[PDB]
Formats: sequence, structure tokens, C-alpha cells
Amino acid sequence: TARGTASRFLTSVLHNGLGRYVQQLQRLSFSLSRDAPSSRGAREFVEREVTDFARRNPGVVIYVNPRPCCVPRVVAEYLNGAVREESIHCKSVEEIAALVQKLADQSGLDVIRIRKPFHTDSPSIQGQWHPFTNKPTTLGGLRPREVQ
Amino acid sequence: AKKGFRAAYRFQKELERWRLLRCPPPPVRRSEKPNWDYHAEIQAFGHRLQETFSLDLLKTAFVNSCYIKSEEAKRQKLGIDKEAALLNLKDNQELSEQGISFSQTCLTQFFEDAFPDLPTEGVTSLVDFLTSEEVVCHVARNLAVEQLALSAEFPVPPPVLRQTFFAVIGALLQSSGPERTALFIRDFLITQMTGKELFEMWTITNPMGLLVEELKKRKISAPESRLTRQSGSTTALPVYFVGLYCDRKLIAEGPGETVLVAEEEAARVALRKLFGFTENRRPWDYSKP
Amino acid sequence: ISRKWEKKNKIVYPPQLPGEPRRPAEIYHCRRQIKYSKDKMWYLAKLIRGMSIDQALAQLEFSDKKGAQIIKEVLLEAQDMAVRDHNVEFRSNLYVAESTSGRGQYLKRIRYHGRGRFGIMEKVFCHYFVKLVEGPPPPREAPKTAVAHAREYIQELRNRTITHAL
Amino acid sequence: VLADLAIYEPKTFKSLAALAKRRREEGFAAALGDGKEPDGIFSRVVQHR
Amino acid sequence: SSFSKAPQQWATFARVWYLLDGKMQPPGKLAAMASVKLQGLHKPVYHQLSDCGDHVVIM
Amino acid sequence: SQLSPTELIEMQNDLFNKEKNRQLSLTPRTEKIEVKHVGKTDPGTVFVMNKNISTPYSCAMHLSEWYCRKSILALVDGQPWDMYKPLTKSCEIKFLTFKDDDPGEVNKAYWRSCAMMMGCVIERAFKDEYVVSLVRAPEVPVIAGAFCYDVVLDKRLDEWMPTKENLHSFTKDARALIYKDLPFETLEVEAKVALEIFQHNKYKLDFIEEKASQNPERIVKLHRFGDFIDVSEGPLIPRTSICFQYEVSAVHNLQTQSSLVRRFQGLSLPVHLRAHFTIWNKLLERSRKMVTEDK
Amino acid sequence: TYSSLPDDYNCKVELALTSDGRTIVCYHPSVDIPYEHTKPIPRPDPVHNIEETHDLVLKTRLEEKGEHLEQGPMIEQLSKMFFTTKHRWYPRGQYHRRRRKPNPPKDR
Ligand SMILES: [Mg+2]
Ligand SMILES: [Mg+2]
Ligand SMILES: [Mg+2]
Repeated sequence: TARGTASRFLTSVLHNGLGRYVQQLQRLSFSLSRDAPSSRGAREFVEREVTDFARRNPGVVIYVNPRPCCVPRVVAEYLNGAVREESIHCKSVEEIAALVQKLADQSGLDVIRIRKPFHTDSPSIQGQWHPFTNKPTTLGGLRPREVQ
Repeated sequence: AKKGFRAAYRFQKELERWRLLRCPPPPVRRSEKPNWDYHAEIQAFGHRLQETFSLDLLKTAFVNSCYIKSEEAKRQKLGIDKEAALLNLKDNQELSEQGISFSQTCLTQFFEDAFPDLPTEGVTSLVDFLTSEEVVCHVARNLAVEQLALSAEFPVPPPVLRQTFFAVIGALLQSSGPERTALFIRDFLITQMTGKELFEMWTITNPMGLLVEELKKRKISAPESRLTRQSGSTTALPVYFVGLYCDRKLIAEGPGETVLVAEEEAARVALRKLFGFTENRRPWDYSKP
Repeated sequence: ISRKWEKKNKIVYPPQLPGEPRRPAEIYHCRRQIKYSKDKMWYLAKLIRGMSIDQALAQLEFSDKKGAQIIKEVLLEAQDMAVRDHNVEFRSNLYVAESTSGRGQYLKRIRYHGRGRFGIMEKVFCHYFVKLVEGPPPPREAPKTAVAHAREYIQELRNRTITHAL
Repeated sequence: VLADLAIYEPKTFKSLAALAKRRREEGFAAALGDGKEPDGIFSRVVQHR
Repeated sequence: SSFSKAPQQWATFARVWYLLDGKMQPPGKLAAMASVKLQGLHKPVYHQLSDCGDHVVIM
Repeated sequence: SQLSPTELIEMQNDLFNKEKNRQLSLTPRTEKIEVKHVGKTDPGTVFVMNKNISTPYSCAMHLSEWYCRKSILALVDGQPWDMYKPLTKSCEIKFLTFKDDDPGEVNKAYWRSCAMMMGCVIERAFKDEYVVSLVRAPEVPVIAGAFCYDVVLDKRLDEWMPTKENLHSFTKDARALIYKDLPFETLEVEAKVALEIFQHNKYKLDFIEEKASQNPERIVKLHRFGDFIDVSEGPLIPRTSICFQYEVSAVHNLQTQSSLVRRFQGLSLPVHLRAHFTIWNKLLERSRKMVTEDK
Repeated sequence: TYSSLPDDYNCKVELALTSDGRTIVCYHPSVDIPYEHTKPIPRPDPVHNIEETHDLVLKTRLEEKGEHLEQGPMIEQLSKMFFTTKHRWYPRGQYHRRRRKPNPPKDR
């Protein structure tokens, strides 16, 4: 719920996409088991896809660890300092691929309610309404009952 | 008793979470953590910024004095022979100096070209601001420079980080032309100027005086403060709008709680019109000439 | 049961680098399983919070509650502990950081009624905790002046934003 | 969008209001006029190209 | 348009004092505009959780 | 010598700090002196203290806050000691209170302190243009209805006597002085470095000269609180906060052949002894009359 | 020489229709406030706190202002200042002070 959780305004990290676009995902770490069935998809993914993925994204460093684990995870890590954990446990090659893509294209900002869909510095070009902006000025600048 | 591993293990995780909540562990270098290959990291830095560096020059750029002196502490305390290979390290001092000098020059030129009416004191203030401790550290740490930098004391105190950022700039200046580096500077520094004011970063304390001097320079005479709009004078929350007039034309105008505050505002506004630092002003150009 | 408060006195800090401000002493002390009620105890323990130790001793000295003398004894014990075991000059230099009442383990008894009904009665016990800190007592906060309220209100009006506005 | 203009673009909004007022007056003019010949400048209906 | 932040915000949410003559007016039609101006419903910046409302002086 | 009002303050305070740090450096170590307690109350009590560091106030703190608040003056052997004056050798200590049976010593001290306060209040209450020379604090008995301070003023100021407004201003400033709680600090000095502090006040230098003249070793007794320094006879009360009711009553012009000297009379009472509003008004009425004992 | 709205205030507004018909253009330059419509800045500065005899006493006379009231009357005065009802000025319990966010989000 919205009163329940935290919230943030819509932002970019380091004004991304203004001057130039910087892919925010920094590194990607897989942990899987050569033996265990739970990791099956994750193995296939490492065989076929990882290689190609690594060419498609030169800027992300990908660490693959075979180790004896029951639950294969992928740890995304971002320029933001943000660390996002995921479980590739018991998924297809297809599913993992889609997941790794989501990770690739995310900002690394926290996922919470976003208060409003737009963010503007200087929304106000040509003025910002104030009580006097549409009022006519009088002669001498007298108040309503003021006499001179 | 209940028979199973599962809930017990799963609870061991909760125990660890609470342990980390009540005593937070002091922040550790990304280098001393499980997945690290320094080389691959460096290459990725370069590729992700869409730049081309000499790996020798960059690896040089992330080296600091402190890292070397601490390395000499570890060298001298264990009785090891390092000196040749360790003093071969070629620190980043040089690169950082070229970097800061060029960046200040570059920036200064950018502003001078964009705001012809900015007094030299102003453009100086601006370059000072975008080269500041705060801004540069923020940007550097968000580009994973703090990640790669070799230094004692992991939080990497701000002067070291400024050093290291501009070190990378200089490394770029050697690796590629002043053109390329000018683009990098206008992308990762000048953008921190987005949304900001003039007098947010300039800090000048007497707007009226400065205005009068600038109008002497423009051969205009005597700004006269003339009260324009007001609501409640007797209230605890009055509003004044003071206008500034030169030969009965209105140059600029401002709001405030007090007539003095407002007069000062009208001054700041006038200044902002004269100098062409304004809200309506043309947004910066990001383009490929 | 849980005995924690005691062990708080067994903590050892790392020595102070010269130039750093001198760390004020802290003495934790308590009395377990007093025959007072927990609540009646609370009033007392509340009274003496933030008082300099001598002031608290004076106040307790003249109260008529049964708990008054218990608390007083605990305070004297804590004072002597502070000068003897921890290193504190000026046994008058302590103020009461924390004073509180926890509940103990209760005995359970019968209370006879009439028409052969009974209530179930509880012989009550309680704990008294205290923590003494070396120094003068921290200053009691004055209520907000008209100036303070006015500043806050003004600041609030100034925090306003055009809402749902862009 | 209209509300946001009203707040953050008081000029453009006064324009829109000027337009609307003009179009209305044009409408009354045409209804009172009782003829097909006049087409007010702003009462003309454009088709897509 | 170019103001500092504080004076800008102050100008926008500023209170205003309206004067309304009552002579030979139905108290209802009076109370209508009085009501609008009290709630600050004449301000494009209106919201129910902003304090905005203006003083009205009826004579 | 061309000097601002703040520069005199600065020089005097820096001289005082120099001297105090010299006295500090004179004692090489932490030396242990054994103080005994001759008080009627907790007999046989022995304090083991740091020589030229520990004070009889720091002594009371081993007993209870009660001494700390109730004890104005500390009798060491047969002599009155100021509560913050560091103990020199091993000795015996007794504490002295306002409600004690033979308070006279304390009373004197209290009076002196108040006088000195007024002195400060006066010196800084006049425009920079004029010249305010504090003279001395003539020692009156306390049966005399007030305490007083002698002050000479700039020659162009010689015609006016103050208005209840101005007097009430002096009082307001004295109360301002009480509010912030300043310890009275003491130092023993040699006349050579004593005269260098005061300088520009002639009368001060004369006073110092006589005061040092009656003592074989040329010792002058200095007291200071906040930024204000003055020479005085005998010990003072520990804190400024000790005063509750305070008044600057009235001034009286008294003239020698060689000088025109204003005598400021004021009246005060400590929190411990504070007197009812009516009683206070009567005492205040008597404190308006000229009080003369210089000898 | 016709506009639907008076040019007294805000902007002078010009409404044109492109010869094509498919675009409306509006020219609206700001309207500045005429000199004759303004009144001179009120200037009030007076210092009587000065006593001719003692002026460091005079500079201490401006520092001589302060006062203290009770809860109730303080609140009445406060609520007369800002034209509020009395209620706003009373405190709030532990429970409400504790749920105010420590660090609220910031826009702009
Ligand atoms: Mg029976
Ligand atoms: Mg029950
Ligand atoms: Mg029960």
C-alpha cells in the first residue's frame, strides 16, 4: 500500500540521457551448480546466451561462478551503488534471458511508488501564477477606500 | 522440537539480518569483495563511457599518493623488496594537474561563449562551483570512480576523489583530443548546472550595489525602487512587490515579506536579466557539430 | 528469565586517543524480584529521572512508599560501585540517566469469595533498573516561546507546494 | 494540461481564454445574424490533410 | 519569471484581502462570493490541503 | 597610547592567561596533599588532593551536592579561602554558610563580590567617547545600609546626576550579569606584572602600590569574572548566581581637592537569604543615604 | 485594434489565424506596470533608545527587550496574529511525533 511504503519523485541518476546515455547496470554475477537440476536453465543460459549478451553490452562485467549451491542467483549491481538480488532458480533459458534484460535496462533506483509521472526543473517558463498576476493596477496605486 | 532443516536455516538468515541491523558493518572496498577483476573493470569503465583510453594511462590515473605510502608501510614493516616495481608506479599527480587546468579552461570558455554578459567574477564563481568538492565527488562516485580508485581509507576522502576524477579527465586528454574531452566535460559536469540558479552558486551579498555598477557600465543611471503591489502591511504575513525603474521604464520586479527583502529581490532579478541567466533563457545545446 | 542489564557493566571500551573529548562514566545497576508491585514502583522510578543523584536521594528519603527505601538502597549501592569499581571522582557528580520498573515472576494463589466461588490472585514481584552517568544533570527543556511557535508556523507556510500541479 | 497551463503558463492561458471568448461572441453573432453567408474567422471548421 | 525560490513560493501562496460592500445586497449572493474567496477556490493553485484562502471584509 | 575599548579587555585577559599558565607551569607534577575536615558535620573525613589544582569546591564535591550549593566560603586553618582558589599545602578545611552562626567572614566576602559586580556594570555602561575610571571598593561594614563603588568620570560629564531610568538600567545590566552564571576566579600576582595589567587607570596603580606596600613580598590579589578584572581585599563568593535580589540604589557625588569622585551605592541579597517584598523595600529606602566609612 | 480581453493586465494578446487555416498563433508580450501606477517606498527608521549621557547604555537598551507568558494567553495571541483558531498551536503526543518521516522526499 502507498501509505504503507516509502516513495520517491521521478529522477534519473546523474541526469542520464541529457548529454549522453550511460547504461546504468555495472556488473552481473551468476552463481550456479554444474550438477543440481534447479540450476538447469541457468546453465543453458551460460552456455548459449551469456557470451552474446556480453558483446551486446560492453560496459557490464559478468562474473560466472560454478559452485555447489541449491538456489542459483543473479546479483545485479549498478553505478548508483544499488545492489539488486534475483533468483534464477528453476527457470527456462527464455525466462532468464528476459530477466537479465530487465536488469540491463533498469536505472538502479529503488522500485517504490513514484509520486508523479513527470519531473521538471523550471516548469514555469513565462511565469508562475500568483494572486496579483491577473489583477489590474490602479492610478497612484491606491487601495480600495484610500484617499489622497 | 519440530523435525526439519528448512525453517531453522531460513531463520538463520533472519538472525543474520537483525545482527546487521543493530550493528552495521563499516563500509568495505568493492575490491575486497568476492567478485573482482581489476583489469576487466577498467576496460568496462572506458567502454561504458563511450570513450577510448590507453589502459596504461587510465590505470595510472586511478593511482594515488596515499596508496603508495601505505604500500610502503606494508613494504617496510615486513622486510620485503618492492622499491623498483613499486616506485615504478607513476602516480596520478601530473595527469590530475593537466586535467584540472584543462577543465577550468574548457568550462570557462563554454560559459564565456554562452553568457557574454557574465562578469569575470561570475564565470569564475561558476567554474569554481562545477569544479567543487561536492559536485565532482558526487559525479565521480556515481561513475564508479570511487570503485576503481586506489587509496587508503575506503570512504576515499573528497580531495582524493577530486584528484582522481580530474586524473581521469587528463588521461582522456592524452588518449583523445581536446574536442572529445570537451564533450565529456559538457556532458558530466555542465549537466550538474541543470535546475540551478545563478545566485544559488554565485553567493554575492549586496545585489543593489552590483546592479548600480553594472548599470554604470551600460551607461544607464539610477535604479529607483518603487513599490508596485502589496497585501497586508499590518499582518504577520505581508507580501510586497517592489519594482525597479530606470527613467520610468520598469527593468525588473520582485516579491518578499518585507519591503527591504523585496527590493533586494528586484535587484537580483534585474541582475539576472542583464546577465542573461534567466528561466526563459535558451536551454543548453547538446549536439554533435 | 533474562539478565542483561547486569552484563552492561562488563563492557570494555578502546582507549581514548589524546585530543578526543573525555567519555563520561556509565554505571548500570539493578535489583531483582522486589516484593513491590511493578506500577507503584514505576511512579517512584519516574520521579527521580534526570535528577542529580543527591537530589534523588533527598526526594526518596522523605517519600512514604515502601518502594522509596528500596530504590534509595539501590542508588547508594550504585554510587559506591561508581566510585570503587568504575573510576569516578566526586560521588556527587552522578545524575540519573535511566530509572525504570520491569515486572518479575509472579506467584499464584487463591482468593476466596463467597458462595464457594474463588478468584485467582497473584503475589507480585518487580525489578528496579537504574543507570547512572557521570556529570551534571542535563538541562530541563523550556516550553516553546511564542517566537518559536511563530517561526515554525511561518516555516510551514513556506514549505507549501503547488500540489498535483505539473 | 489545461490546469497546468493555468498555473504555470498564465500568458498562454489568457490567450486560450481570449480565443474562447472570441469564438463564443462569434457564435452569438452568427445565431443572431440569421444567415448562412457570414463565417466567423474562428468558426471555420478544418479537415485533416 | 526569475525569482529566487523562497520569494517565488511566498508570492504564489500569498494571502489577499478583499473588500465587499454589502449595502442593498441579498446576504445569500454576498455569502456566495464570500465563500468562494474564503476557501481560496478562486486561485488556480487551489488545493484542499493548502491553507490558501483569503481574507474577506464585508461592510 | 591609542587603544579601543575591546583591545584593553584583550590585553588584560591575555596577561591574566599568561600569568595563570605560568603558575600552572610552576607545578611540575601531580602532587598529593592531604586535606582534613574539621567541620562540625562529617568529622575525620580526609580528602587526598592534587596540589595547586584541587580547590575546596572540588573538595565539597566528594561529600555531596549539599555542600556544593550551601558553601560560600572555605575556612582553611584560620583563613578565609575562595571556593575556586586552588589549595597549596596540606591542611584542614571547614565550610562556611550564610545561615552559619558567625557568618561575618562570609558576609564581608559577599559584599565585596557584589561591589565588584557593580564595578563591572558601571565601567561598560558608558559611551566610548567618555572615560570611566574605577577607583576602588571601599570596605563598609554590612550594618551600613549598602555596598558601594568609587568611580571618576570624564570632565564634560561632571554636571549630571542619574535618573531612575539610568539607575534601573544599571540594575538591569547587573541582573543580566547574574543570569549568565560566571565563576569568580582568583590569582596571586607580583606587583611588577600587576601594574602592567591596569596601566591607564592611575588610581588603580596607586591602590595596587599601597596594597602591595603593606605586604613583604609585594603580593597583589586579583579577581576576575568573564572579561572583567579587578583587585580586591579578601576572598569572594564562588558564583555570580548566588545573588538573587540586586539593586543599584543611588549615586552620590563626593569631591576631594584633587578629584571629583562619584560613589555608587547598591544593595543585594543571596538566594539563600532572600527577603520579602516589603522588607526589601525598606532596606532599599535606607540604601539611598550616603554611607561613609573609608576608615 | 480589437482584443476580446482588456490589455490592462498580464499580457497584451493578439490572435491570428494562419492563411492556411490549420494553425492559430498568439502573440503575447508582457505588460509592464506604468510608473504613474506605483507609490514610493515607505521609509521608516528611528532610534530613540539613545541616552545622551551613556550610549553604551543606549546600545544595551535595544538589548533590553524580552517577556514570558502562560500557555493559554500565548496561544490566544498567536492565533490572533495569524488569524487561526486556537487549536493548531497545542502540542501533539509521542505517537504522532514519532511517525513524522525523518527525511521527506524533495522535488526540484
Ligand atoms: Mg464454604
Ligand atoms: Mg481474569
Ligand atoms: Mg488478575
